[PDB]
Amino acid sequence: PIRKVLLLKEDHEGLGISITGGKEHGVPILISEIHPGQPADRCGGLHVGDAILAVNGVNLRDTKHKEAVTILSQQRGEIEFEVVYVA
Repeated sequence: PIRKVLLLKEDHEGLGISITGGKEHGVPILISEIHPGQPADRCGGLHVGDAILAVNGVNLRDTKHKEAVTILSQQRGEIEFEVVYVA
C-alpha cells in the first residue's frame, strides 16, 4: 500500500531521517533510521521500514542512492514524499 505524505523542510532544518540500500545493487532505498526532534517526527508519518518510490514527482527507482541524495536535497520548502510500508 502506497502512502502519500507531504513534509515541510527548512533551510536551517535537515532531513531528520537516515536511508540505506542501493539501486545499483538491485534494491530500492528504504527508511531505517529516524532522528528524534526533526521534521520527520513532527510529520508523524516517517516510520521505520518505508520503501521509497517517488519524491516530488521525481522517480527514485530509476536513480542510484548517491543520485537520490542530491535530488532529495534539491527539494526546498514543500517536499512531497511517496513511500510504502514494509514489514
